[PDB]
Amino acid sequence: SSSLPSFQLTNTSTTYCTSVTNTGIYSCLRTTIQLKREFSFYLLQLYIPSCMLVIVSWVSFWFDRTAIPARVTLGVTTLLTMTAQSA
Amino acid sequence: SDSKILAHLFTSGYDFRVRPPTDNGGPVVVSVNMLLRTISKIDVVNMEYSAQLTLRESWIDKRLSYGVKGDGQPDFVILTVGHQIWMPDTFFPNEKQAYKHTIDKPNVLIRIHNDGTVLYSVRISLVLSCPMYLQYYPMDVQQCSIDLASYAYTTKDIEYLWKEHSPLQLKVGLSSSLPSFQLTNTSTTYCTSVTNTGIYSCLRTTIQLKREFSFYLLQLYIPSCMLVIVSWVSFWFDRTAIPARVTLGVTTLLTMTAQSA
Amino acid sequence: PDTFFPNEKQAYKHTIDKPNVLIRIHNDGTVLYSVRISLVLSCPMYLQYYPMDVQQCSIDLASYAYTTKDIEYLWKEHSPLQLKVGLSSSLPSFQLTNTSTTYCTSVTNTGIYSCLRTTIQLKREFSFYLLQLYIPSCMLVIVSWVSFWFDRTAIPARVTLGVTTLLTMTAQSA
Amino acid sequence: SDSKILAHLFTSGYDFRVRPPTDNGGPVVVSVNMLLRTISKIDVVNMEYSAQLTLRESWIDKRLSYGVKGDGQPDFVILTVGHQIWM
Amino acid sequence: EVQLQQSGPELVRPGASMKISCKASGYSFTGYTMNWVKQSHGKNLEWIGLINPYNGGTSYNQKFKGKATLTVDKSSSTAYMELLSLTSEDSAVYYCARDGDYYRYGRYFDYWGQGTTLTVSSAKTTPPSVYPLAPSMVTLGCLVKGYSGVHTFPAVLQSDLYTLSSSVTVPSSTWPSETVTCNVAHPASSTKVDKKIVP
Amino acid sequence: EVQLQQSGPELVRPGASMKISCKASGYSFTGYTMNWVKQSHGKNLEWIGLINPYNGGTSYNQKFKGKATLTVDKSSSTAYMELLSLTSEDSAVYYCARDGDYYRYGRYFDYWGQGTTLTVSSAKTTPPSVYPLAPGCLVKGYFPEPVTVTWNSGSLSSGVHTFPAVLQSDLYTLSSSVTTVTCNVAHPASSTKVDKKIVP
Amino acid sequence: QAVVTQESALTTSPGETVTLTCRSSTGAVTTINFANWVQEKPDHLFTGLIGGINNRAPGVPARFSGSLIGDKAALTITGAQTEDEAIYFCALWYSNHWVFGGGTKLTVLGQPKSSPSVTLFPPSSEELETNKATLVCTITDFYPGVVTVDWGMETTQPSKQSNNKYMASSYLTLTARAWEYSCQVTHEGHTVEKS
Amino acid sequence: QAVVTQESALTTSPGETVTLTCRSSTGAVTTINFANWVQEKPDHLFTGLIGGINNRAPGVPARFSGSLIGDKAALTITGAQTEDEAIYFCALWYSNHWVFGGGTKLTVLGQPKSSPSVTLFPPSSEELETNKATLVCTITDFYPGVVTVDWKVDGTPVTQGMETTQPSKQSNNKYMASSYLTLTCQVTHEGHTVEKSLS
Ligand SMILES: CC[C@H](C)[C@H]1O[C@]2(CC[C@@H]1C)C[C@@H]1C[C@@H](C/C=C(\C)[C@@H](O[C@H]3C[C@H](OC)[C@@H](O[C@H]4C[C@H](OC)[C@@H](O)[C@H](C)O4)[C@H](C)O3)[C@@H](C)/C=C/C=C3\CO[C@@H]4[C@H](O)C(C)=C[C@@H](C(=O)O1)[C@]34O)O2
Ligand SMILES: CC[C@H](C)[C@H]1O[C@]2(CC[C@@H]1C)C[C@@H]1C[C@@H](C/C=C(\C)[C@@H](O[C@H]3C[C@H](OC)[C@@H](O[C@H]4C[C@H](OC)[C@@H](O)[C@H](C)O4)[C@H](C)O3)[C@@H](C)/C=C/C=C3\CO[C@@H]4[C@H](O)C(C)=C[C@@H](C(=O)O1)[C@]34O)O2
Ligand SMILES: CC[C@H](C)[C@H]1O[C@]2(CC[C@@H]1C)C[C@@H]1C[C@@H](C/C=C(\C)[C@@H](O[C@H]3C[C@H](OC)[C@@H](O[C@H]4C[C@H](OC)[C@@H](O)[C@H](C)O4)[C@H](C)O3)[C@@H](C)/C=C/C=C3\CO[C@@H]4[C@H](O)C(C)=C[C@@H](C(=O)O1)[C@]34O)O2
Ligand SMILES: *[C@@H]1O[C@H](CO)[C@@H](O)[C@H](O)[C@H]1NC(C)=O
Ligand SMILES: *[C@@H]1O[C@H](CO)[C@@H](O)[C@H](O)[C@H]1NC(C)=O
Ligand SMILES: [Cl-]
Repeated sequence: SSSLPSFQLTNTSTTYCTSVTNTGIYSCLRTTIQLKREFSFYLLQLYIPSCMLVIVSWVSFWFDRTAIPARVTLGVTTLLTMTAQSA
Repeated sequence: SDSKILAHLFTSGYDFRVRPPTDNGGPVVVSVNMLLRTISKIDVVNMEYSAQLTLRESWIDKRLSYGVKGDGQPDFVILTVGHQIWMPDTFFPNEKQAYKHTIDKPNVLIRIHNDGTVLYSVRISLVLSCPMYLQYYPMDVQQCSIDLASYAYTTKDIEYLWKEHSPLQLKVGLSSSLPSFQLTNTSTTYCTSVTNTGIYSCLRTTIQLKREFSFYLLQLYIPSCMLVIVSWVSFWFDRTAIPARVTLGVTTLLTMTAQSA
Repeated sequence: PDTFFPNEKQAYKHTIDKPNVLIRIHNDGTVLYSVRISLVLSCPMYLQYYPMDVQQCSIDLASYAYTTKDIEYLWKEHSPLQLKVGLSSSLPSFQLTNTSTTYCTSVTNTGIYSCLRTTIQLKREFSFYLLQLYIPSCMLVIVSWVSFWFDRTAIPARVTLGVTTLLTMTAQSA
Repeated sequence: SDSKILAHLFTSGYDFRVRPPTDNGGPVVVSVNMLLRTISKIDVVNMEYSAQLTLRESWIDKRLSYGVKGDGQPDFVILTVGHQIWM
Repeated sequence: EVQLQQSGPELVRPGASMKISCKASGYSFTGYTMNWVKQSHGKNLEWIGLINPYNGGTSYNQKFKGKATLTVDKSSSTAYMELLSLTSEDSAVYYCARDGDYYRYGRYFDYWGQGTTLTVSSAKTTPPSVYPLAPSMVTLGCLVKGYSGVHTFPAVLQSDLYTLSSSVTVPSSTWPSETVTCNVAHPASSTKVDKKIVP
Repeated sequence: EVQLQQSGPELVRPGASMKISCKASGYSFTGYTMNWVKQSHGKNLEWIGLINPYNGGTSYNQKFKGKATLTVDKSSSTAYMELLSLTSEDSAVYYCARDGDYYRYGRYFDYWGQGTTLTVSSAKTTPPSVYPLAPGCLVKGYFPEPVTVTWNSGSLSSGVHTFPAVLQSDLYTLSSSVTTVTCNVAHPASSTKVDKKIVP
Repeated sequence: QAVVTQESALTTSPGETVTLTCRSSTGAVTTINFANWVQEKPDHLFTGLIGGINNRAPGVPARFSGSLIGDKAALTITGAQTEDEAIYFCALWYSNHWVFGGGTKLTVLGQPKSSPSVTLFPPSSEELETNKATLVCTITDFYPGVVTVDWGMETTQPSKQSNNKYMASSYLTLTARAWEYSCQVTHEGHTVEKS
Repeated sequence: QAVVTQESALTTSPGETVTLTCRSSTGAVTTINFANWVQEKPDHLFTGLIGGINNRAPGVPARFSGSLIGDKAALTITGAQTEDEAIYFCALWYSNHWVFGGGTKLTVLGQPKSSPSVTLFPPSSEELETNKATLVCTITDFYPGVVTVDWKVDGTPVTQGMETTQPSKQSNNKYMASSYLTLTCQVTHEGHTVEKSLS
């Protein structure tokens, strides 16, 4: 688990997968591990920064309606950045 | 002379499959020396590192003694091709990939001293797994290890021990081929363990790698301060020209994101 | 001679069709041995003057099992190191300025081993760094100056310039 | 001792190509143990993962029995190089 | 603090088999392998075998191969030891001793248990056979068999039974001029005998 | 400037063993391998062996295999040489000579030390027996060195030649010529200042 | 097979330096023997001291130290203490199992030494009638708690008294026909003997 | 085994070109002999000159040069200097060890040649009382400092019991030496010989 940083090996199972093929019936075992993806990374690199990005687009609701250049600059930069992040 | 001495040893009944005999039935004691040549490609994502070393094993095989006391004969005779000898079936438990060097003649050396003492030297390139801990990532220290142990022979047949004097040695041009880190400390230890197939003897060398800071100073810290400081120069623009302030504050914030990405 | 390359990290012999080797046994007992070998060697580099640096890479050759009493290497007396004519043309990024042929015999714990060492000196080509780094940065700094000619009243124009050129500067360095 | 026990087993007519005999003509039953050492490089794009394990197989081959009840001899003899065995 | 608490004392008849426990606490139970040591009156300490909690793996002293069976219950952090075909020779004190290293075999002992005393006997209650002993200050002896200066020594085990004596130094002028006697009681047998020490 | 300073002179009885040092300074100590050379009166220069400071590695002359043991202490930049089972034949001057190449064996000598003089003699502190040399003096059977000689209690100082001492009976012995007349000997190791007149 | 040998008992005063030794019968104690040292306080209290390569148990005082003096394993207590008085077992590792020694009884002096008061009792008539003869050699008032009985025999383990001078009893068992004698106690020097 | 041979001594004037040679007994000096040259000034001052393949020590003057003239190693001093007067040892490398030569005593002439003044003394009757006999043969005032001392007893040349000191610089820049004989004197210099005998 220490050499597996990105996931968490939650569960394992030991089963049979014997099958009938055209050349005959072959005996077969199957071990299965269950990997849960670690969330801390996606919290910090995806969710947090997107909220921080959406929240910025709101601070333009507090600029006077006369200074539209400021509003567009915000709304557009946050939208563009949003794109990049998703890419 | 040498060719004759070798002939004498193998003309009799000698079985390279049979473990060397002992006086008290004890295990064959294998002394180990290890020389690191280069430590490279320290992968943080897959948490592993590569390293090329020279393994050096030394045990006693009375069956191979020719000179005994000698003092009339050559101290040791070089083992030539075509002569089998029992050797510790050592492997590297934490090795994920491994190659022996065979350019031209294979890179090995086997000496059979008169008293029956055998020396074994071989170049080996390895790719070892090294679990890393990035809690202080920019300024961290990792500890990577190489484990060495027998595969088939248990604790009753074969026992590893680090050479008494300088068990681990480094080549002079190692730190120079390792630009990103600084090899601060090394240690030589035992990792013998009890498994379901038996109790196996095991050595473990450990190097300690300190991450070089100059890079992170210049590519991360400096430029971020320079970025935060820019967001401040908008405190000196008239409160009427907000377009200038937003342009600064937003560009520095966006850039901040990119940098972190 | 069980020669190997001490600083080789990877190595292959060429065996397409018949193996690429040649062995001659002259009448007097003199043996000639010729073999093609592809290598990947380690070459510690020093980037203090990175854009305009010179590195020196080497190939080390020595015996593995035989000590100084059994086998001794010596560079051929005349032209020990030769280069194929189409070498510099297959090396676009550097210029192979100088080569040297030396000895690196050393005393180890298993004995004293004879060793040769050839060294090539690589000078990094500048044309690339002139065009992709220096020129564009001057062109970038010079742009930040054209805002000194805009009226002090139109600050939006000045900030737009000064900030875009600064940001671009960052990207370029990255 | 061990070398002699091995010699005895293969001096007779033994064929590593021939499946081990059974009492009722049944199939050779192979018990399997599996030890995962490391699970790494979990590729989502190519949908595959790497893993290093220790396979452990165990079956009965009466032809190879030397000690039988034993209790005077070594419990097991390590198979040395140069001795073929049906696997 | 780490602690190894072993099961209480046990009394079992020959031919039977009992199992003693060693409950570990104060450390990651599965990280350290457990040894079992046998301390018998007849001999020194003997090493029975060891088990790796995490692994299930075991390794026995050739001597106890088939006499003892080491197991482990991860859930309860307990190590158990089975003892089969119990006999007279199995009557001893069994300790459990942890290995020193963390998730690896270090071949050195840390903490032991308080020990478990196992008594394997096939003899029923027997009355103490009292035999008097006798040769400034004269010392008199009293011998109990097959069951100032008051010195009762430890009790041996002769022929599957117990046996101890009893010294008693007194001024010679009080013997045989005065009746020296020694009381020998035995609650489990309900028998008290007297032996008059005579010259 | 590089310097190799070796330990002082030593006097030891046969059967014993002593160790001389060679403290290096003025260069990266671990980069150059050290040689040990033995210069004895009886023979020429002999090469004992060499040690690589960085490596620990050593290589001895078959002759001194077991007689000398080269070691090195990186911390103090010092090279040491053990000499076991000392005997008469071990009485010599031991130099240490650095190899020429930087982190590689060049097989050529750079700098030597001033040398260390080792004297192995089971001899007893003995005064000099002076005999007259007529047609010079003859300080004989004196140990340990040195011994000083004057003429006419110092007066006659012109044309006086005091020759090197020699080990002829395990005891040093030297003479001194000149061109009444008496020679004065003054052995400081036993406080012996005997004079012998020079008669026909 | 292989057998481990230790000093029967040793004596030392508070502050001094005592050394226990562990000897292998097959040969010299080497590193692959992983010489272990275990301490046993009264009431069956075992704890490890040294073992493995060159490691020690958690809490083992700095005065304890291991070494391979001569050709056997050693345990040196530099600056002995009162509490250091116990029984010390050393264990050697032979291939695949441990072999313990007899143990050394280290005594840290507290009371002046005392000679063993011995008394040898003959087999009474009741025993002779039984056809089994028993001898009793009672040992009282000695210190430290180390005595060696020398005459079928079976001596009991040293056990302190009310005056802190360990005591014990010896039993030489015979048959009435064999009956139809002397006990000597050697205690830290002289040898008290009676017939 | 293998032995290295050099000129006993050579002479040269300031500015001239002298050449020392080093000879191998096993055969011709090849490159794998790594012929080394060492200089020894008075008072035990050793320093390297040439060695290895074709490298030289730090500071070795340009006038010094190595070569393989004929079939032996050479050391040529082009433009000899006063200070160049010393003893030169050459060392050959044979497989795994060094073998030194006898050394060549190079003299840079800054003084007119001077024949040795040989005096032979008779063993004082004094020391004969010790039942021992010692002949002294003082040699003084010679240059260059390189003399051969050969003894003779009744025609036949002495083979045992002789010991001569190494020549040493005296006051007047000339050399001196002594030679002893052991019981119970001709001197070679620059070519000529000086004999002093006694009946
Ligand atoms: C707070 C978010 C809002 C949007 C604020 O965002 C900003 C400013 C605007 C808003 C006020 C910007 C934002 C940082 C935050 C400030 C946050 C911190 C200084 C740290 O985190 C806090 C909160 C965090 O818990 C959310 C908490 O962890 C706890 C609770 C968690 O469980 C909920 C649990 O899992 C965890 C184990 O323990 C922590 C201790 O402390 C710091 C860790 C945040 C770093 C953020 C980033 C680092 O690189 C990322 C990337 O390069 C990028 C593009 C944007 C960055 C960013 O997003 O920058 C980034 O994602 O403020
Ligand atoms: C000074 C920082 C502030 C924020 C200034 O930043 C700017 C302008 C605004 C501020 C005034 C911009 C900044 C450069 C600095 C000017 C800096 C230099 C010209 C050089 O460095 C100085 C300081 C440096 O010591 C901090 C010092 O090294 C010493 C001391 C150190 O110990 C503290 C020690 O380790 C070291 C070994 O020896 C050095 C000799 O000299 C130059 C080296 C800086 C280069 C910076 C960069 C190169 O590529 C980076 C990247 O492409 C990027 C995105 C931004 C660049 C940047 O960040 O550009 C960058 O990070 O000015
Ligand atoms: C002139 C520089 C200033 C800053 C001007 O820059 C700009 C506009 C603003 C300034 C006036 C922008 C700049 C181009 C220049 C115009 C340059 C050219 C049209 C060409 O080059 C000139 C000059 C050049 O000699 C400097 C000369 O080569 C000679 C002399 C050299 O020895 C000094 C010698 O080595 C050489 C062998 O023979 C050449 C024949 O002709 C053209 C070659 C330039 C291309 C530039 C670029 C191509 O991709 C680069 C990158 O994608 C980027 C990010 C920016 C580009 C740029 O930097 O664009 C870029 O680096 O003008
Ligand atoms: C693992 O356990 C989970 C528990 O919810 C269960 O759903 C699943 O069937 C198990 N299977 C595997 C492969 O681990
Ligand atoms: C190449 O050129 C110069 C000129 O002789 C020299 O200083 C340098 O050492 C040489 N480099 C190599 C690698 O041969
Ligand atoms: Cl913009």
